[PDB]
Amino acid sequence: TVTIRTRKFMTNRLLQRKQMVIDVLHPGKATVPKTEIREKLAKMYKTTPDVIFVFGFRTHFGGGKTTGFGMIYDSLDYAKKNEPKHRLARHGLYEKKKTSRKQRKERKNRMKKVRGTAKANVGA
Amino acid sequence: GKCRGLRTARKLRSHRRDQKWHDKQYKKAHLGTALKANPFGGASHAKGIVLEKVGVEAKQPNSAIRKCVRVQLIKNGKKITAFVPNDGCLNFIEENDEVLVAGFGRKGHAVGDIPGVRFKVVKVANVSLLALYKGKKERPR
Amino acid sequence: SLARVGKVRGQTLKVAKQEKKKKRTGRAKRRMQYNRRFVNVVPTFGKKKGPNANS
Amino acid sequence: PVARSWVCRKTYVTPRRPFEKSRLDQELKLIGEYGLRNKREVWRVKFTLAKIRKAARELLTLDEKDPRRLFEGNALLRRLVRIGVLDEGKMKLDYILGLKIEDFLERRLQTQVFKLGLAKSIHHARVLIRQRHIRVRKQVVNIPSFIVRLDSQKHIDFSLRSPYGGGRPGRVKRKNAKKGQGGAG
RNA sequence: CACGGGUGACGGGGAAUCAGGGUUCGAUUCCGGAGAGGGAGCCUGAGAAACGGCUACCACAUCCAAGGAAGGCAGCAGGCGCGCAAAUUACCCACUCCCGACCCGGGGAGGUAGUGACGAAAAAUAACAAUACAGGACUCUUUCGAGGCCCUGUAAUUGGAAUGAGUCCACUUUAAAUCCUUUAACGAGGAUCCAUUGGAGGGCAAGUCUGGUGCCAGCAGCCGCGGUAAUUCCAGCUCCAA
Ligand SMILES: [Mg+2]
Ligand SMILES: [Mg+2]
Ligand SMILES: [Mg+2]
Ligand SMILES: [Mg+2]
Ligand SMILES: [Mg+2]
Ligand SMILES: [Mg+2]
Ligand SMILES: [Mg+2]
Ligand SMILES: [Mg+2]
Ligand SMILES: [Mg+2]
Ligand SMILES: [Mg+2]
Ligand SMILES: [Mg+2]
Ligand SMILES: [Mg+2]
Ligand SMILES: [Mg+2]
Ligand SMILES: [Mg+2]
Ligand SMILES: [Mg+2]
Ligand SMILES: [Mg+2]
Ligand SMILES: [Mg+2]
Ligand SMILES: [Mg+2]
Repeated sequence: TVTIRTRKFMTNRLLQRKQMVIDVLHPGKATVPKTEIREKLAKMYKTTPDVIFVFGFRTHFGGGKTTGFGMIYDSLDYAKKNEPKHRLARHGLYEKKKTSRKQRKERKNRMKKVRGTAKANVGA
Repeated sequence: GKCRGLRTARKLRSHRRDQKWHDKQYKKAHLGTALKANPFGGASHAKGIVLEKVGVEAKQPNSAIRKCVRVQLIKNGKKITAFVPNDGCLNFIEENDEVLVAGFGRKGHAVGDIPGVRFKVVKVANVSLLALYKGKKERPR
Repeated sequence: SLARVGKVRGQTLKVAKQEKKKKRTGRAKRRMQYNRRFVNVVPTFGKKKGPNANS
Repeated sequence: PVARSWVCRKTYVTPRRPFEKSRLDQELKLIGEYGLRNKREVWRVKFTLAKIRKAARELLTLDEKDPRRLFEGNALLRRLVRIGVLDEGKMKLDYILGLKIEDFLERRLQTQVFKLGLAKSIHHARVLIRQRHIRVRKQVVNIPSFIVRLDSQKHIDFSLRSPYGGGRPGRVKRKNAKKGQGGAG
């Protein structure tokens, strides 16, 4: 009962992708997840769901319509070439480091104090 | 206007600029003598330390004993006969306490039965006299 | 003298507040106000009595 | 320097005299007639009426065959026709001054639901608006201040997610059915 | 109207009140100016008399083995003091851009969250049906009374019907979260899931009600009220303004 339509279709050869605004109609249930969005776009466009990246859903009032954006790359190599690392880490092919920002600033200001090769020996 | 020439702008402007100073509100607002004589110093509220409680006799026909407080300010050190507004609220005010002092709504003027009192008390030791009168809060002891 | 502070407030009789059905509020209060003003009463001769008028 | 609007405007203006008996009489009759929530609901429609009448006076003070006057007059007549207070044959900038708070309150969605008759009373219509039983062009309206356009007047009906419409029953009906089945066995 | 003085005066676009005219404010996110406790001087560099650059003096202040060394939060958070008066010692470069040898790094600029009743916009705290009653356009009846095609309101009388506020799995949101919207399951009859703030002599809407006080307490922005029957105090009820 979930229906996906596409608006504002555009082909970016300079980004090697497709792009459209996704309109999801889901009467009788909640907001459907992005995995089901990628699966239904995959069975719509006859491609693998690995290259389909969908983000940014906003649900209208009343509860029968959402608005979201999505892009469909040519390959995963092109997706890793021009796709943000945080939206790659949303799905899990990329994993960012866990070094916290204030501790990185403190380590940088500690390495600023000591001159020489011992800048590496200051950190741990 | 009296001089109705086509180029009497400086005459009309200088005459009005001279005659604005004879207005009571304009001269009080634009001279620093009233702001110096004001104990608040261009302020709406002021905290001050209680030192004694005064029973002020009333004016003509209305005859009563109003209850005032000799408040010494913090920002200037000036002394104010501040007024205790509600009934039975002098007992809440003890000696050597910080109380909040506001006006009475006539913009620095003695009001009604009370001679020589311009200001009143709002809060008593960070506890409001309105809540002390209504019975909502308690004096911190 | 300052000995008579709170005299009448001390010596009045402490009357307890009567328990009462809670009043309707907002649009329902203004609707009930309109109903008790206009649609209930009729135009009568003489001077019309006030809302809180009693005898 | 932060990136935000800081643009706001008071939609209502309080009157100059607070305790006019005739003014309170008129506003009380308006609230009791069209089912309003407070005096601010009168005052904001009065202030929008003041805006429209001030624009109308500013157009009538302009000269005839002025391009700004003709453009703003045609635009304001188009706005009055599309909100449906002024008639499509009556549209002339001299007739804007003869317009009234009652005809502005006639286009309230609460009043339009009451005139279409799907609700019993005006405040019952306001209860339906608050409880989200009605929709306008497949869009649920929760707020009774919806200025219904003349083009979108005929599309007012019950919403799909509503027990008064074609949907699931409410909490009271479900609880009564569950208690009945529990008492039966 | 020079010069001098004061400014509780950075200037402007602009803000409020506004008929038409004016009056007051503008430190405040945009443009330009000035400054980094007070002045003064200089290196580097295209661009500084730069202060998260130095060099001296004054005020303040740290360590010392008493020879000496080091400082500038009117940056972001936060602490003291001053006050009538004003927020978290948070998360992140993902949005906007800036800089660098630069697609990769950095940014307390900035973005997002925590406090927030400065303020602005929308806006819950009930509605319906049935009984008793109190009445209005008809018919009938001299009035009293009666039938309901039409009604309107009231009463801790009864009845189910509908929903949030909250609780809470799950998506969505987001750099990662939070909130909004969606969505199962709970969740309302004194729907105790209880709306207050001021007043009731006049101005100014709204009791010559009841009890106490007796020019005392107090009320009162103005006139005035209280001197033992207070429409003005203190309490209850009722009503009025939002
Ligand atoms: Mg007198
Ligand atoms: Mg100066
Ligand atoms: Mg200055
Ligand atoms: Mg300025
Ligand atoms: Mg400088
Ligand atoms: Mg400083
Ligand atoms: Mg310098
Ligand atoms: Mg600094
Ligand atoms: Mg700097
Ligand atoms: Mg404040
Ligand atoms: Mg960035
Ligand atoms: Mg980068
Ligand atoms: Mg900042
Ligand atoms: Mg409530
Ligand atoms: Mg009273
Ligand atoms: Mg009065
Ligand atoms: Mg009156
Ligand atoms: Mg009075």
